[PDB]
Amino acid sequence: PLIAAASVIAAGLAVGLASIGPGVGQGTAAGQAVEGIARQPEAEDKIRGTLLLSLAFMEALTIYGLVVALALLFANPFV
Amino acid sequence: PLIAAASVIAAGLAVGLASIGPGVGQGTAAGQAVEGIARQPEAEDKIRGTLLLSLAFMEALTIYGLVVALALLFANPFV
Amino acid sequence: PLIAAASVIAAGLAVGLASIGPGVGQGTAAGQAVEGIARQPEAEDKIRGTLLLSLAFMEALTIYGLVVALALLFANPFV
Amino acid sequence: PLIAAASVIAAGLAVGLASIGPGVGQGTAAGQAVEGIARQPEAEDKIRGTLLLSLAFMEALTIYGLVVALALLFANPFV
Amino acid sequence: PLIAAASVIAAGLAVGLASIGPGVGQGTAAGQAVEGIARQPEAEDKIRGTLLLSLAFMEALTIYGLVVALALLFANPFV
Amino acid sequence: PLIAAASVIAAGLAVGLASIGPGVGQGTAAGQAVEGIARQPEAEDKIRGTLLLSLAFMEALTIYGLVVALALLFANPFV
Amino acid sequence: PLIAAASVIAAGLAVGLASIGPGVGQGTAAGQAVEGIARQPEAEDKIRGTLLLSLAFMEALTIYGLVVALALLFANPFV
Amino acid sequence: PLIAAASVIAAGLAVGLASIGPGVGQGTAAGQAVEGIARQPEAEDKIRGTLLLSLAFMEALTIYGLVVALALLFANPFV
Amino acid sequence: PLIAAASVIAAGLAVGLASIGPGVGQGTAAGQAVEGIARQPEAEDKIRGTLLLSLAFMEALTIYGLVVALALLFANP
Amino acid sequence: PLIAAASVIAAGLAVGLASIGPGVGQGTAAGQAVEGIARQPEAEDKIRGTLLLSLAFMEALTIYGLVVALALLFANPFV
Amino acid sequence: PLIAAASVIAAGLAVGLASIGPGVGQGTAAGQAVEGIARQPEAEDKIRGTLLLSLAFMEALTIYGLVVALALLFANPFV
Amino acid sequence: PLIAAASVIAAGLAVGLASIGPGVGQGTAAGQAVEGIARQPEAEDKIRGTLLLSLAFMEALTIYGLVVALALLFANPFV
Amino acid sequence: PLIAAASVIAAGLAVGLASIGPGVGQGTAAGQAVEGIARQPEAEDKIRGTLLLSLAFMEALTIYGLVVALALLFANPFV
Amino acid sequence: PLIAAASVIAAGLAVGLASIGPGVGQGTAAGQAVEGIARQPEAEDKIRGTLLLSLAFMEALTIYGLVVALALLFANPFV
Ligand code: NA
Ligand code: NA
Ligand code: NA
Ligand code: NA
Ligand code: NA
Ligand code: NA
Ligand code: NA
Ligand code: NA
Ligand code: NA
Ligand code: NA
Ligand code: NA
Ligand code: NA
Ligand code: NA
Ligand code: NA
Ligand SMILES: [Y+3]
Ligand SMILES: [Y+3]
Ligand SMILES: [Y+3]
Ligand SMILES: [Y+3]
Ligand SMILES: [Y+3]
Ligand SMILES: [Y+3]
Ligand SMILES: [Y+3]
Ligand SMILES: [Y+3]
Ligand SMILES: [Y+3]
Ligand SMILES: [Y+3]
Repeated sequence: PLIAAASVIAAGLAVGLASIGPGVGQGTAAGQAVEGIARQPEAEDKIRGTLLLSLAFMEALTIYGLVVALALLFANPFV
Repeated sequence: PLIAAASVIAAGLAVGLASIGPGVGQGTAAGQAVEGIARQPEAEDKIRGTLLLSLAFMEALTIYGLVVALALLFANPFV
Repeated sequence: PLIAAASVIAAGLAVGLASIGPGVGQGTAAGQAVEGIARQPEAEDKIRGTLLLSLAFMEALTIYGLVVALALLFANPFV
Repeated sequence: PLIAAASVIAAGLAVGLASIGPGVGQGTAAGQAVEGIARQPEAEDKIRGTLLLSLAFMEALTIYGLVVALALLFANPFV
Repeated sequence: PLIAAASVIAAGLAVGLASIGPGVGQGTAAGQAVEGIARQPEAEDKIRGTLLLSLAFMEALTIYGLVVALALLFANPFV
Repeated sequence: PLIAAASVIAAGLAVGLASIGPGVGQGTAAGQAVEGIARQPEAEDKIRGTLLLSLAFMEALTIYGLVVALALLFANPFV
Repeated sequence: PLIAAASVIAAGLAVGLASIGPGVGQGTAAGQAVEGIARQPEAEDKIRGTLLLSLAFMEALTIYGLVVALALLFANPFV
Repeated sequence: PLIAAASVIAAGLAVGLASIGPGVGQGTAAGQAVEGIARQPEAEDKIRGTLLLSLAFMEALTIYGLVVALALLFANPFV
Repeated sequence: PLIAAASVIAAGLAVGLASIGPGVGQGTAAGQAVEGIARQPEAEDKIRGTLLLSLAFMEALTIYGLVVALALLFANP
Repeated sequence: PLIAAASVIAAGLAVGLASIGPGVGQGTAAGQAVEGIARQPEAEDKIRGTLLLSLAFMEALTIYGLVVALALLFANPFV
Repeated sequence: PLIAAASVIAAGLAVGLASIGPGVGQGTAAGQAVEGIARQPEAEDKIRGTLLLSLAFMEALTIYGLVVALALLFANPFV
Repeated sequence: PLIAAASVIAAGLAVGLASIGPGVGQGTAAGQAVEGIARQPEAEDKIRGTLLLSLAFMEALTIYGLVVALALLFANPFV
Repeated sequence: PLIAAASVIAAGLAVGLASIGPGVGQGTAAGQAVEGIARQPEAEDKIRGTLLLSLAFMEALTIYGLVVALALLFANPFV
Repeated sequence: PLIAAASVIAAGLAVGLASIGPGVGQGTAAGQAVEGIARQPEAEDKIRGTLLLSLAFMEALTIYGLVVALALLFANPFV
């Protein structure tokens, strides 16, 4: 009844809000990672390795909001 | 009844909010990726490769909000 | 009844919010792509190619909010 | 009844919100496109071509909010 | 009844919100267009031409919110 | 009854919101137009001409919110 | 009854919101107009003339919110 | 009854909001007016004259919100 | 009844919001007024005079929100 | 009854909001006042005198919100 | 009854909001106070004295929100 | 009943809000960590070690919002 | 009854909001404190002493929101 | 009943909001701590020690929101 309607919105906002910060975060990090590559091309293969560890780290932040959204939609215990 | 109306809005806000951050994020990253190419054209083929890995990474952030929006509209378990 | 009124607003906000971030994102990227062209005109044909891949990438972000908005208005399963 | 009142507001906010980001986006891009022309007048005919592809790209973002607003007002399936 | 009161507010917010972004956008673009003219007066007649194409482009963004506002007030199909 | 109270607030917010962006926009543009005049006084009569075309352009943005506000207060079709 | 209470708040927010943007706008413009005078005192009588045309332009933005506020309080047609 | 309670809040927000923008605006302008005086003390008597015309201009913005607030509290026509 | 409860909140938000902008405004102006004094100490007595006219000007902005707040609390109505 | 509950919240928000702006304001002013002292230690006793007049000026802004909060809590005329 | 529930939230927001601005304010001031010490270590004992007077000044801003919060919780006259 | 619907939303917002700040935080830190590596490649193995301790530190911030979200969904004491 | 539910949320927002500003504040201060140490390592033991006095000062700001939150949860007089 | 539903949301927002500021704060501090290490690798072991004291200090800010969230969920006195 109500719970079915409630968990369904919490599934929308969980993934809706989660992408706000990291969406911005990965942006500055990647862009600033590129500018450095442009400045020092010889450091490229060395540079991405950090940007990669970095991008994955922030990508996990929106994953938690994605997982809880699905645990709300599919694996919901309360309905 | 109510759930049908609730999941339908959560489908709107999920994809509505998801695009906010990465929309900004990809912007700074790409633009800053271009400026570097302008500075060092010889590094172009080397530069995009990072911008590409970067753009895809952030593009996945709005995908989660797109997928949940569809799982709300079409594949909805609660209706 | 209610669902018809609910899905109709979720169609408005889906496309309303989707344009916020990428609208800003494409702005900085394009403008910064132009400044570099002004600095290095000889790199133009090389520059746009990245800005193009970039602009399309962000243009897809508002497409998801456009598609869900239409799937809400026209192809709505819940009404 | 309600749907007629609901779709009518969703038509207002769809075009209301859509203009926020790109309104800002085109601003920075164009202004930054001009500054470069001032710096390098000889690159003008070369510069606008990118700014044009850019401005149209962002102009499409508010079009989606305009189209859905009209599809809400005029060709509204739900009323 | 309700629809008459609903479409009347959607007419207020449509033109209310539409001016936010482009109001800021045209500002930076024009101001930055002027600074460049001050720097290079000889480029003036060449500069405005881009600022003009630019200003009109963003002016169209608030037009969509103006048109829908009027289509809500005067040409309203739902009342 | 209600419509009279509804159109009356939409008249308040239409002109209330419209001034936000352009109020900021004209500010940066004018101020940046002055700084350039200070830098190059000889370009003054050449400079204002662009600032004038610019200021009017943004002044029209708040006019649309002013006109709709009046069309709501005085020329209201719905009351 | 209600309309009297509604138009009375719309009179408060009309003048409340109108001052936000231009309040900021005139600030940057004037301050930046002064800095230029400090840099080039000899350009003073030439500088203010633009700042004056500019300040008045933005002062008109809050006038529209002031006029509608009064047309709501005193000259109200709906009460 | 209601109107007495409504006009009383509109009196609070009218003067509450009015001070937001100009409060910020006068700040940047004055501070930037001072820095210029520090840079060029000999221009002081010449500088304040612009800052004075400027400060008064923005001070009028909060006056409109003050006047309407009082016209709501004391000279209220609707009560 | 209601009006007594309504005017009482409008008294809270009037002084609550009024301090937002000028609180920021005086901050930049004063701080920027100080930096200039540090740069040119000899201009001090000349500098404050403008900062003073400036600070008072912005201080009046929160006064209007203070006065209306009191006219709501005491002199109500 | 209601008034007792209403004046009690207005006492919370009066002091809650009052500290926002000046809290930021004193911050920039003080910090910028110290950087100058670091740059010119010999000007210290001369510098603080302005920072002191400045800090007190902004401290009075939160005092008005503190006084009204207390006049709401203790000296309340309406209960 | 209601007042007990009302004063209890006003106690939460009073101390909740009070820390926003000064929390930011002390941050810039202190950080900028240390950068100057790094630049001129010999001025340290002279520098902190201003930062101390400054930090206390802003610390008093959150005290007013703390005191009113307690006067709401413990010394509450209205319950 | 209600608690089941309440804890379900608190599970959505807990993980929704938690990612906002650190999402931005890790972004600036990582990106700034990369730029330094580009500047000094020889410091890379030395640099990441700090960025790693840093990234984990901020990653724990969204973990608390993830854990409470799950403790709300799965091991919920109140239902 | 209600008070128990009211004081329980005020306990959540008190500690929820309190961390916003100082969380940002300590960030800039510490980071700026580190950059100075990097610039002048010899000043380290001298530098932290100010950063320590500074960090504690801001840490007290979130303590007030923590204490009131607990005084709401545990030592609550109103239930 | 209601308290069980109320304390459950206050548990969500307490950790939801707590991470906003420090999430940003640790970001700037850490990133700025690494840039300095890149500039002066020899200062590394000296640098982290401050960044560590700093990171922990801000990490405690989200701990208070985590603890109260748990004291709301598990150790709740009011249920
Ligand atoms: Na850089
Ligand atoms: Na760059
Ligand atoms: Na640049
Ligand atoms: Na530039
Ligand atoms: Na420039
Ligand atoms: Na400039
Ligand atoms: Na300047
Ligand atoms: Na300056
Ligand atoms: Na400066
Ligand atoms: Na400075
Ligand atoms: Na500096
Ligand atoms: Na840098
Ligand atoms: Na610096
Ligand atoms: Na730096
Ligand atoms: Y190289
Ligand atoms: Y070249
Ligand atoms: Y040239
Ligand atoms: Y000169
Ligand atoms: Y001179
Ligand atoms: Y000197
Ligand atoms: Y000296
Ligand atoms: Y009692
Ligand atoms: Y090196
Ligand atoms: Y009891």
